[PDB]
Amino acid sequence: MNKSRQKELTRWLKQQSVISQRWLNISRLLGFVSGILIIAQAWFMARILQHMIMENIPREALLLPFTLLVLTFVLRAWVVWLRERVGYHAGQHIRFAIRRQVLDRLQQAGPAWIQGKPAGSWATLVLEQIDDMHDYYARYLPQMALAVSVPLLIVVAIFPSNWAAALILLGTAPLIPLFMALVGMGAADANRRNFLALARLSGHFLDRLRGMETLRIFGRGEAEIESIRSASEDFRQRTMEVLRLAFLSSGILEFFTSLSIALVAVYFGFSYLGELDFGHYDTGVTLAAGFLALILAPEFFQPLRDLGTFYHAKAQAVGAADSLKTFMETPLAHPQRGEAELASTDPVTIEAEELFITSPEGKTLAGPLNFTLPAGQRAVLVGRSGSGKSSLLNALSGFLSYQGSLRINGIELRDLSPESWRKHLSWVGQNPQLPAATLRDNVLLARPDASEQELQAALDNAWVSEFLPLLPQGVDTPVGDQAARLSVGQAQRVAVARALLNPCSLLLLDEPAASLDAHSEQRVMEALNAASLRQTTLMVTHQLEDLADWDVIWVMQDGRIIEQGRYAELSVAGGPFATLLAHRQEEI
Amino acid sequence: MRALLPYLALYKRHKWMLSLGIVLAIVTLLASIGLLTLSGWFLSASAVAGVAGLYSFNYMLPAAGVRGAAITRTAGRYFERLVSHDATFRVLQHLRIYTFSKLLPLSPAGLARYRQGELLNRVVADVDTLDHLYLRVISPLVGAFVVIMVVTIGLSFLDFTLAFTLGGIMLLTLFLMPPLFYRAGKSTGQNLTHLRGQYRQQLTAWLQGQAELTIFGASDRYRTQLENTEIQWLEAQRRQSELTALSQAIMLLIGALAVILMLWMASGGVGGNAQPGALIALFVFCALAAFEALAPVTGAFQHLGQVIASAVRISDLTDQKPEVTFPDTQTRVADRVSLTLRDVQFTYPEQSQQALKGISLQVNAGEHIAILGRTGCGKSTLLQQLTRAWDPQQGEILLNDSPIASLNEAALRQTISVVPQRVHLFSATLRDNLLLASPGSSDEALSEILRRVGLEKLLEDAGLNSWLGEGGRQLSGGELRRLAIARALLHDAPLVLLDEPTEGLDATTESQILELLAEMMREKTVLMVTHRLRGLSRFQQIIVMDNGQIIEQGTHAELLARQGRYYQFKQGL
Ligand SMILES: Nc1ncnc2c1ncn2[C@@H]1O[C@H](COP(=O)(O)OP(=O)(O)NP(=O)(O)O)[C@@H](O)[C@H]1O
Ligand SMILES: Nc1ncnc2c1ncn2[C@@H]1O[C@H](COP(=O)(O)OP(=O)(O)NP(=O)(O)O)[C@@H](O)[C@H]1O
Ligand SMILES: [Mg+2]
Ligand SMILES: [Mg+2]
Repeated sequence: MNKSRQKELTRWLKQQSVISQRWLNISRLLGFVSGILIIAQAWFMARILQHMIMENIPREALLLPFTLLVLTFVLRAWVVWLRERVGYHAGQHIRFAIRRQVLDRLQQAGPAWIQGKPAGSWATLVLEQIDDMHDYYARYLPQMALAVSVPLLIVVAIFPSNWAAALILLGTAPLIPLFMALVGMGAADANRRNFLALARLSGHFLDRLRGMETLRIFGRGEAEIESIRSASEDFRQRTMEVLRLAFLSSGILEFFTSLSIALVAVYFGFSYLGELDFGHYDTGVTLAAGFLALILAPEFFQPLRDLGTFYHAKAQAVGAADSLKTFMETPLAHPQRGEAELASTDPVTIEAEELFITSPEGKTLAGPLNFTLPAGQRAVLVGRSGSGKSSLLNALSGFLSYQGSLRINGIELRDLSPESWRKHLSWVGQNPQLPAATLRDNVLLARPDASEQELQAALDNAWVSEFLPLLPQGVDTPVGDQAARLSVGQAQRVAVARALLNPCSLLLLDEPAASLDAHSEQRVMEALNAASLRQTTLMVTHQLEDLADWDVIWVMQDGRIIEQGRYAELSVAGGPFATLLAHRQEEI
Repeated sequence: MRALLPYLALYKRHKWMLSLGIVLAIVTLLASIGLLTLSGWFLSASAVAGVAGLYSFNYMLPAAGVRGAAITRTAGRYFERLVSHDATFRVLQHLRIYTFSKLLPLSPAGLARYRQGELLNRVVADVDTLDHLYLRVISPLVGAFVVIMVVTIGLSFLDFTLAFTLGGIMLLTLFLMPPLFYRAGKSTGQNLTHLRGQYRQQLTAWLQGQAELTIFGASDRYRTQLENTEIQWLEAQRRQSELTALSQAIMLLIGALAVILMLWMASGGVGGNAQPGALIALFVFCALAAFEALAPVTGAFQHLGQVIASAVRISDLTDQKPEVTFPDTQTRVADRVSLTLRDVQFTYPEQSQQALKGISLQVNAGEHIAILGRTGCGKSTLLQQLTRAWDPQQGEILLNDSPIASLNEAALRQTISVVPQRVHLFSATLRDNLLLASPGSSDEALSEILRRVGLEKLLEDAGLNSWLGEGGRQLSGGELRRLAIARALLHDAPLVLLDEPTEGLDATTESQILELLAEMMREKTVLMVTHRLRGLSRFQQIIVMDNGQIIEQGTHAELLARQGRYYQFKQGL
């Protein structure tokens, strides 16, 4: 169902075509010229053949019609080559423009919205589904213009010569869709009966191929071969009932293609003998008129035959449009961008009043947040999972929009220009990524032109140089799941080295040295505890011990900072921090 | 084209069905040529005869010919698509049983170097591409070659110099144009696959690391690099469409040259006589109609390049040697299993860092051990050694004081029952999602286990016939976890390996699942791997792992009594 939706998707497809309307017009125009040259080359053969067969004109006297016939063939090949290129350039132009709009939306939304879906899900929308629209604009749209302009030209061209030959071709014009509809009625019932099972059998091979580990640990590998064998005979038997009615509908066009050529031959052949005396205009029927109709009889149905082979390109573009439309119409409130610039590189002062951290979809992630972190002072956020600690850090990063007030040195964060604000910002978060190609390009992500001495001092400080020999190519070894996998603690020291390379104003540590082994946790917290004293710092940790030195502790519960104070004061005084500190730890 | 041989032996089966589909492609395509050739000659013969000579001219035979040739190209085309597609689905069964059979012996280890998310999607696509070799390459190419020969032989009766100058032109462009275009598009097709997966690799890095790039001022720099790959990628797509344009324009120019030559050469004379008359149109309309045979040949170079790429890609995946090999000793499954490890060391095939570093532990019969470690400590790599997914490089593993490498795969799978960290819910019914654990269990045996592990809502309103999977009912993480434990209960193996069984669960169901562990498999050697601390007092000999080696080992009381990582874990120091 949802026809009102499928009509809106096709409505969306034609909106994107305005990007290259110029090339859709040329293809539309070149398909009219392509049908003029089909008639011209059928007219020159019809006139040449009449002279040789009936008038016995020698070929040497027919040089002028031959020359125009060769030219019409050369021109007809040029238009075919030109239409393929114009059609591709049209379709590629939508894909380039749309992919830029998709990535602009993803960059504008930022990591807050990207992290909702897997990166594989985003790759499908950008690569697979944007490419699925190409054949709609490259092949289907030009062909539908060709499927109407060409067959109407043959009918118009044959009609002056003979109105019965043109009526044979035009007679099939309303009969083909009428019979396809009748077959589509029968094919609909068979399609609906086999739809549930075929879609169920479609993913059978991939589901036995995924979870092939489970078939191994249970010794069911051989018993699943008979399962794949049985699901392949069931799929075939169901999909041939669909095809028995689909190739019948596809053969309606091929039935009238031959019935037209058979009738053109029989009518003209009997007209020349005197059996029939009705079709012509009582001027007599010539051999050229029969050749013109016979050469153009298969060309009448060729545009409609190609449209059948390009019709799949419309269904796969509507599905692509379906998902690409929802992506581009989501409300998606995003953080506000200003143009103010921070005055100095000195540590900043953070202060909030009735702050409300808002998700891209508008949901509040942290309730009214009231706090004040003086310049150069390090704070720590503690709380149970889901409290909203990372949401506060993300808002300071500019990744989330806030309703209340959040001032950096008295300047609102929304006023601050993101490009200049992130220059005063550094961070080490949970599940940190290494986007760059190599281990060197990751540490130097903040400043790629830093010299060897600057780079060596950064690796040594973060204790990256101690595990470098274990890697094959030293600093230059590519890092990733596909190349030289790093341990969780080794990749965390690369994130620490990257964050400490540049002097910052505010450093945001989100669960650093969590899920690290003992040695890396000591080394990560060695470098980060030293770096939290050079600027204002905000750390999020589930480890409540050894917080005595930190200037202030904030305890968050359900998006609310409920208890603020030093470690010494909060420990003795009963409260939410005392409960957290005495609470049993569920997992490592 | 040497890579197609392993998969062309799968086409050997159902050849009489593949050959019938090609035969119907000749008959359909000769009727198309015959209908236009006879019609062109019938028009010329009737016009030359004229009204004077109506009775002399035999017009019922050609009129019966055009009627017969019209029926046998619509019926012929219908059965050509039916037999061709039926024979294609028969082979697809062979291509998927073959692919699955070669991927089982190397399922955990042969596929580990890749991203299983987008590798198995590629394996399914490559099997489909290999399945369309006959439809897209063999049938259009073999079908056109036989049609050209029949036309050339048929026209040779009328004139030898005209039959071989039309058949020769058609046979030249069948035999040297596809090789020339495949050769020209070989580099672009490879550049196009390299640049597509490079763009995907660069886009995933740019999207996953968007928080790192945005704050360290690299997001614009890394998007220009991403958009430069797209420009190269689109340039390769344009060069691939220039060959599609050039191949269609050359087929049109060759088919034009055949028409021109027939008009010029057959005008001089067809056979012995000059002024051939009607026979001029028989050759012109044969050249005009016989290039429908070569129309599917035009794109066959593009399809053949894809199938060869898929054949190489599948072959490189299924032809690697299995990591582990099982002796066919045919031993009996032991009633009680005691597990022993000594200096087990393991490094992954390409990594230069050890995943397990001298792990040696002992698990006695009927003993419940719990391996306790952080993320990435190598505890899932330890259980994969017990299921023999890999082989330790410098250690020994013993089941009941006998090496684990001396057990036949059928005995190994019956000795060890493992609940994986990632539970797989197969597309089949709830009954078939449990019968893999124990095929012979009755429908009442499956019903009580579901009621014994707390899955009683699954038996509602459909029973065991509920379809769970891609199109069916999905199971929640806690409801999926009890199914993994339900499978282990049905297997009834002496040794049970649970990888993070209570992982991502609320404390209400975590406690009862862990309670379910202790009461059910109480007489079984249980080795649980987990990063949580709940219910560890029940287990004896808690083992703490860190960075691939054991750092602390003892029961719940002793580990707390002496200050250590477990005491730090509990305290949260
Ligand atoms: N972008 C988002 N869209 C929707 N919900 C979100 C988003 N970010 C966070 N949440 C949810 O909002 C609540 C608070 O999230 P968050 O503030 O990130 O937790 P946290 O304190 O970092 N949790 P944890 O680190 O595991 O202890 C949870 O329900 C989150 O899953
Ligand atoms: N296929 C692989 N190739 C190379 N290294 C791998 C592979 N699989 C895992 N590793 C690495 O092996 C180490 C141990 O991983 P693993 O045994 O999965 O730990 P774990 O304790 O099971 N982790 P977790 O699942 O998060 O609880 C880590 O460095 C992994 O990244
Ligand atoms: Mg968090
Ligand atoms: Mg694991």
